[PDB]
Amino acid sequence: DKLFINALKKKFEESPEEKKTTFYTLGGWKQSERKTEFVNAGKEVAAKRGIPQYNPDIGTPLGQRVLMPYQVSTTDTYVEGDDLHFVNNAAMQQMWDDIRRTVIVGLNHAHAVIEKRLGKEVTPETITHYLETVNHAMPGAAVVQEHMVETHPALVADSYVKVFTGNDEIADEIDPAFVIDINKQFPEDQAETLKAEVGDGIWQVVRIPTIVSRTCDGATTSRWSAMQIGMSMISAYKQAAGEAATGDFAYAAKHAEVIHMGTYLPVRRARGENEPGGVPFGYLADICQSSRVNYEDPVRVSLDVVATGAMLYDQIWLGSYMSGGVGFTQYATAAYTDNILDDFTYFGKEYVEDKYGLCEAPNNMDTVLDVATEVTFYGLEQYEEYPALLEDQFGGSQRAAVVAAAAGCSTAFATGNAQTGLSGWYLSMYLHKEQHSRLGFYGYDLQDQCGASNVFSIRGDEGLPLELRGPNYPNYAMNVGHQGEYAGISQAPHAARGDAFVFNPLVKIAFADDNLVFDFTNVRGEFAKGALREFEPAGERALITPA
Amino acid sequence: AQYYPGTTKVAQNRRNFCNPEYELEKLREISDEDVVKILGHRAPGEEYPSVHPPLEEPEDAIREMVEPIDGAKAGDRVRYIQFTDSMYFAPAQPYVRSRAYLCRYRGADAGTLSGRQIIETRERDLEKISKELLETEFFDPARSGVRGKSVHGHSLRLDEDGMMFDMLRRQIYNKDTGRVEMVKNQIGDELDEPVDLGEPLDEETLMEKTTIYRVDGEAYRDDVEAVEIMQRIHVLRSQGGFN
Amino acid sequence: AKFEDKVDLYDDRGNLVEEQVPLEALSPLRNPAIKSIVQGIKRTVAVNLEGIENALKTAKVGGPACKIMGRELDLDIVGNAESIAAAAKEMIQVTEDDDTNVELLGGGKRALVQVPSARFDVAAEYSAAPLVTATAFVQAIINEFDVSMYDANMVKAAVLGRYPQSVEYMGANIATMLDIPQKLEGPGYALRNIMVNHVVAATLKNTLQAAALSTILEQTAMFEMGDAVGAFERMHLLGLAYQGMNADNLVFDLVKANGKEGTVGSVIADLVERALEDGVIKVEKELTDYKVYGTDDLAMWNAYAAAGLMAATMVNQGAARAAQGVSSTLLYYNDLIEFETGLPSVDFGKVEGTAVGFSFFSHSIYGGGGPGIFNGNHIVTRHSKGFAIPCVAAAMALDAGTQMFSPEATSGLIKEVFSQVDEFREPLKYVVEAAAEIKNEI
Amino acid sequence: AKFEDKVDLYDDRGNLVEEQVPLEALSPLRNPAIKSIVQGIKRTVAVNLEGIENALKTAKVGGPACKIMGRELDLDIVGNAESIAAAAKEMIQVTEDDDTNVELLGGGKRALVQVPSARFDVAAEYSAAPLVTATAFVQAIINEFDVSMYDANMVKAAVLGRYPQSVEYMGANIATMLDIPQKLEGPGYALRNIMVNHVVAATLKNTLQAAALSTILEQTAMFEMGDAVGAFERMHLLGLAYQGMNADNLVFDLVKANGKEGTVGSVIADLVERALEDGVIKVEKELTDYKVYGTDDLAMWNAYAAAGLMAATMVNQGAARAAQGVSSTLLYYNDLIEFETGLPSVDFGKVEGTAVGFSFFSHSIYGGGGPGIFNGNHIVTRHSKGFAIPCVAAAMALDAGTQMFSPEATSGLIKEVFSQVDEFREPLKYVVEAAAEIKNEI
Ligand code: F43
Ligand SMILES: C[C@@H](OP(=O)(O)O)[C@H](NC(=O)CCCCCCS)C(=O)O
Ligand SMILES: C[C@@H](OP(=O)(O)O)[C@H](NC(=O)CCCCCCS)C(=O)O
Ligand SMILES: O=S(=O)(O)CCS
Ligand SMILES: [Mg+2]
Ligand SMILES: [Xe]
Ligand SMILES: [Xe]
Ligand SMILES: [Xe]
Ligand SMILES: [Xe]
Ligand SMILES: [Xe]
Repeated sequence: DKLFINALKKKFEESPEEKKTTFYTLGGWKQSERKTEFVNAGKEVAAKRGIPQYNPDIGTPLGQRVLMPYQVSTTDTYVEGDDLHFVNNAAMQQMWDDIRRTVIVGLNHAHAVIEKRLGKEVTPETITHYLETVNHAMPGAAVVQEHMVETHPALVADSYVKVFTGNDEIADEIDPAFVIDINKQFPEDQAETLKAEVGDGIWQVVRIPTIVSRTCDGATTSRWSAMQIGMSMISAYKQAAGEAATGDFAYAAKHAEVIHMGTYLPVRRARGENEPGGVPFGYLADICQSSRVNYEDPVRVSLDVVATGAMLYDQIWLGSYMSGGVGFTQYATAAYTDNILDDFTYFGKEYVEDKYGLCEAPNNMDTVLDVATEVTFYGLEQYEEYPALLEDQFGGSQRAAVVAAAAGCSTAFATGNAQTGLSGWYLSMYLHKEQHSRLGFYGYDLQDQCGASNVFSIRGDEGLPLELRGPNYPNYAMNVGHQGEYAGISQAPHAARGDAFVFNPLVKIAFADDNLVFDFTNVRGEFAKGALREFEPAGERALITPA
Repeated sequence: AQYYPGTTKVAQNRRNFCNPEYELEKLREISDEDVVKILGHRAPGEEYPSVHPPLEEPEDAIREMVEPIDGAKAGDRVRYIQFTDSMYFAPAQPYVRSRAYLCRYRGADAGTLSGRQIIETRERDLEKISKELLETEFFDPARSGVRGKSVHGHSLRLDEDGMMFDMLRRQIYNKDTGRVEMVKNQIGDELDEPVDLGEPLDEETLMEKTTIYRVDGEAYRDDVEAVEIMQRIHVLRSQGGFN
Repeated sequence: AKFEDKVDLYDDRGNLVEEQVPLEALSPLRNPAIKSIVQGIKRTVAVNLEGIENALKTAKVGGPACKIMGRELDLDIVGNAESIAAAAKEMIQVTEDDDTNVELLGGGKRALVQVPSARFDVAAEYSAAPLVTATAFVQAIINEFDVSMYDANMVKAAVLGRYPQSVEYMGANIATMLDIPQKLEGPGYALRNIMVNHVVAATLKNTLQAAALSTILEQTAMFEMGDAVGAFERMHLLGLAYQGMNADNLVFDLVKANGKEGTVGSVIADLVERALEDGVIKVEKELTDYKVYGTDDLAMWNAYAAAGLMAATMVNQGAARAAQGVSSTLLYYNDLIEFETGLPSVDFGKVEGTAVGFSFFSHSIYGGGGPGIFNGNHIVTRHSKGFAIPCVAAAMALDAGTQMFSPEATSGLIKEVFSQVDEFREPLKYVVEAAAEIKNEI
Repeated sequence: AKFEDKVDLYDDRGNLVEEQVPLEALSPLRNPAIKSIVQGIKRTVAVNLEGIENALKTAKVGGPACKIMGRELDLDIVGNAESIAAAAKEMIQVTEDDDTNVELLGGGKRALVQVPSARFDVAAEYSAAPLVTATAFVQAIINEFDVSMYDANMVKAAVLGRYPQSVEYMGANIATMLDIPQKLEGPGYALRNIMVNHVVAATLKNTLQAAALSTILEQTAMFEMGDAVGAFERMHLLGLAYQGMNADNLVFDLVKANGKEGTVGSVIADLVERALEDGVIKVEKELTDYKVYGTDDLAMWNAYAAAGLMAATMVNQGAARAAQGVSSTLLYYNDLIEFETGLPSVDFGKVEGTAVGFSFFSHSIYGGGGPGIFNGNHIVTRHSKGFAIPCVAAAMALDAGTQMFSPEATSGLIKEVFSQVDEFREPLKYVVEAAAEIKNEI
């Protein structure tokens, strides 16, 4: 059976193949539990504040068709689409906060300054003392000055500092409460690759409080991190609390050995560091931790990244940061609901596996023309044979993204190269446009028409490997239904290759951490949990507010 | 001109819509007043509101060589007509329209979306075009709809009568007459008197005239020559962008 | 000369001016008129003396709806504009006989300022023009009326606005064609961050002069960005010639042959005929009742297709006298020509892609605006490397008054002052002459 | 000449070279050597061919700790550096025998590239140098090894990094002295966003040559920023001459008279004596056992005070052979001299203010760093208009190895490549000679 058949049967009373149904007799918004909750809440809101708010009689009357429930892919959780709106989903808000409040800061230059400029010794015992110091200071507590006022430890309970290193012997000498154990979090072959990449380097993973991250912005993270690293360096290694050498630690922590989650953006979309637009597709694939728990199923790994990116890039980034309002919930849910993209991508995997074998296909246009065409035709035919499927993903943009994501990921499964996978993405768009004489919304295929010629370009603002591209790549900077899927195509060849990471091994290790609030090993499972209002986020002010 | 490759009925139907020498088959008669009523921009007999004074009221070789359309001479507003095409064998389809509009009509501003397709031009010239769009095989009163907003329906299942879903129900199928009546204008304002849109085409004629590829009609994967040209354009675009 | 191509140059009336001109004679790196055009844009500043006087008189400085009650200064700046402009020129100029130019317009309400080229020979970028002009007029106003130390800061706010608290010259009463370097979408984009309305305003709504000047600016930026380097240099030169310079009268003849009754589709058919006639394309393969065309010179096919694209804009938007349809023309001219021939469209799809988002961001809610507010440095219209914006300049020139944000609303100070420079108002004239003068030095 | 001042020019050894030179012969707007220095900085790019080869061989591209497994390309770039550099120069140059320069360094591991001036005559700013250089070497490497269409994008990533996803050339293997125009604190600041370590690196740690070059860059930017226009032009020229050019051997003589045993306070006392000796200052009023000094030429007093500031830095930080104390010298030389004389300190307090934050942001936790990482475009050190950064260049030149972030750590590619150009390495030589050659044209 197709993976989406069960979800389609849950949505409609008719058989999935039936072309006819009945409309207009469903009661409008009264058919929906969620819309009913919203109407009652809108009445209470307007009554309490004295200004009209939510009103189902404004504009056109929702609910002339079936207001569908959605199955979160890989789960058995069925929710109305409103429960997958990022405003209504605390798991989605916490996923972004966990990314926004994270920064990676090396200790290698700092330890060099301690031993050379200060002439003091660095040992695993001093590192442990520093880490115990920094985990007191990082949430906002004092270590040096008299009469300091501090943050409430319970309001900032999610902030901490951990370290990792490729040297197993050094890692075992640091207090294990502060260590991200690569050998426990990653499988053997992945752990050896990551430990070989890190080597003797020691790297901090800093997470600042969520309540600060929500109060301020992403650019606060690396600054907040550096201040408390600097204070703990002063305390733990007995510096003068403000001498010349203290400036080296500040420059080291703020610039020299710091890895931001997102780079800053240009003026038209002015934003500082650690905003979604600055997160390249390769980082996003590595932030997602599906690679270390589902490493035998490259489809599952690739689609968990799609879910991560589709929610972040389309719902939060493009749907709020860059636009706002009702937003782009269903533009993104098309990529992680009803097992639709899963069915399409498992087909392409099996097609590639039987014909070529994973990563065994030639890395040329012939493999692109073959795999992308076959998967696209399979995906588009499913909408033609299952009218309930076409009514489900009713927007052409939705369908174009799902079909091309399967075609792109499948082509990358074949070549082991993300760039030919990207070429398959755009070919899917061109074939899709001609098959149904439609594609996406008014401006969906700006990048799609620029796409083919810019896949292998080498010019200034055109040429980049897919892993290095992101929401700031000029063609990609505006439009829904692409960025989250591009992250999946970046993951696709490395998942098929068994690679431990897509673009940055430090980023991959930095989120293999059980003290995170959001579970990046089970992104879609977390989305379902937040939709059911069962997710416990950080950063709440309940402790400092009346009952 | 070749317009479009392929050997299917769909490919030929796309060439027919684009070719200005192909006379579109007229399927229904609609009065001039009904076209103005369906557009909903002005009442019948109301003067054309002007966005700028007439042209008669600088030196440029282009201006002197390009004859302006009648609405631009008078200074008419730029208004629109917008259609939604069901993916279940509607005769016209979104990209087919925009391609055909810019082959057949002068001074046309066409836009393509999955759930709607729009053309904007001078008001009095729009009325001339809308007559051909509504009376000919561009339009079917069951699988197509004139919708200025709330266009949801192009990808939905049909109702019991074979009508496309319409959130505002601008087009009503009459079981007693077997004909479709338009009770509202394209923006959703109720009309004083409905406009007869004729009988819906039967499924046999729909499949003969449709321009969408489907597995239960003519699949795009079966029009191997059309797919070949699209793959060729993809390869040539890739090579050109590289060198 | 690196390339063997030669082109015939024409004027804005379809008359032949010079035959067999080497392709590189039109290059921004070689053409002296293009060099004068680029340098003129860098160093020209408009000063709104009436705005400075009104801002000081009302203490309305520093941005929209801003005012500091109690700071008002009543100075007759326009009445003394001759003395003020003369005093400023003394500070702007390097020597008494450099190319410094300060002219009053509108009876002293405006001032055209051209900062001498000597200041830019020792400058890294182009910001010296507004910064030297602003401080010279600030000092000249203060010296003219002996403004006290305690009030002079209001003159500074009236001239340059809220800078440096704001990054831009927010609320300034001076204008240039370039924006501050911080607002570049990327390095090398400065010649693209020129609003189409600025070009249409100072070209006085002449279609060919706006189209030529837009192509000159767009393709010159392609050299600064490095796109027109090496393997791609000939493609951008051919596009500059055939799309923007009316090379071989191809754009002009196509518009004439389809101006009375033609459509976008008919311009395509004639272009494919002309391209097949001139050996640019040839039938490579035949399918079932369908000829697949090929070419051995993609750069030349792109130039011919770009010429037909420009003509399709002039035919389609000229008939409507409304610029808005240019985004549709840029899209479906390229869409139709690909399935008509089997060859890639202009810029290998980049114009069609630019047109898709340009259509969207000019017919929706998410941003953008009218066709006149866009430019090569806009996120929506930066993707095509010089082949799409020139068609918008021709379209906005033909617009009979259907745009809320026309050049009169956003480029009023530009149309009055920058149109006075003959190089920019009629750039097709000087560029064709310069190519002929250097044709035997290439 | 606008000003009557004349100065006597000396070399880096205290020897008189040319007497009674008009002040404006040292002006960036007039001096041909300063023009050669500024234009050379705009068009000079260093290419790390060894870094590109290592990035391709390991697929480590796009930023720190970044790698794409499976993308590795084994190309012998350094072994074929002669052919690659020759092909790149062919694309970089405009015409034959123009001022294009491509030289190999380190046996082909490095490449010095100087983009021809003709490309900048038609460009708005300076980004053409890295953008044309990067794409020429990308194309040259691809042509050299026939890199396939499917692999060429890795060569692009190896050369220019994560651009345009990042705003900067994040992870690039090319280097310039200027940064991207988007990173300017304000318009006209590009010549200030040059790290002090960059200047010290290519001056090979010569104190006077580093001080001259820093003053040349800082004060030239003051012209582009509009600060050195009109009422303030003479002050910046005098500061350029006396503080950076060793005018009248004042900095040299002050350093000589206090080099063996002197302190900042002793340099102040000698400077105040010299100003009183030369008629620059005079006793204006007498308090109780305290003489209040005045002046009729604040610009000249500022220049004399600026000379002693540079000399006090050379005496104080030279004795310590550690640059860090320059922030203290810049502060208390100005603090002490105001209560020593009753006259305003250098830049009317702006040097003292800059020093306060510079001391703070180089001895605390909130940012900044070592003295070598600062520049005129840094938020901490942008406030003094050209009178403070040159003293930091002189101090870092005297640092005997006490800095973690020295020029060897942050400016290694600059020290190897940009020092090869004689104009940049020894700017005091050429600027003094050029001023003498034009002394009768001013
Ligand atoms: C007013 C526009 C023009 C514009 O700039 N944005 C609109 C409306 C905007 C609003 C609608 C909110 C509301 O209803 O009040 C929002 C939610 C953005 C916002 N401001 O919050 C949005 N669209 Ni739109 N918009 C969507 C879509 C679409 C599809 C729907 C086609 C169909 O057949 O139903 C078409 C484009 C196309 O034809 O491809 C579409 C058009 C349009 N989109 C037409 C309205 C069309 C109509 O009259 O019905 N969107 C989609 O394709 C699916 C996702 C969906 C978005 C909400 C979500 O993701 O949950 C929403 C995204
Ligand atoms: C284009 C640009 O808008 P402006 O044209 O500059 O108003 C930009 N917005 C966007 O890119 C909108 C992206 C999100 C909404 C569209 C999703 S398809 C911005 O707000 O800076
Ligand atoms: C100096 C500069 O830092 P950098 O030297 O660039 O690392 C700057 N920070 C600050 O000004 C810190 C301000 C808050 C801490 C000091 C308060 S007295 C900034 O991050 O842009
Ligand atoms: O109709 S538009 O495609 O502009 C809006 C899509 S959400
Ligand atoms: Mg949990
Ligand atoms: Xe994996
Ligand atoms: Xe212009
Ligand atoms: Xe455009
Ligand atoms: Xe230098
Ligand atoms: Xe400084």
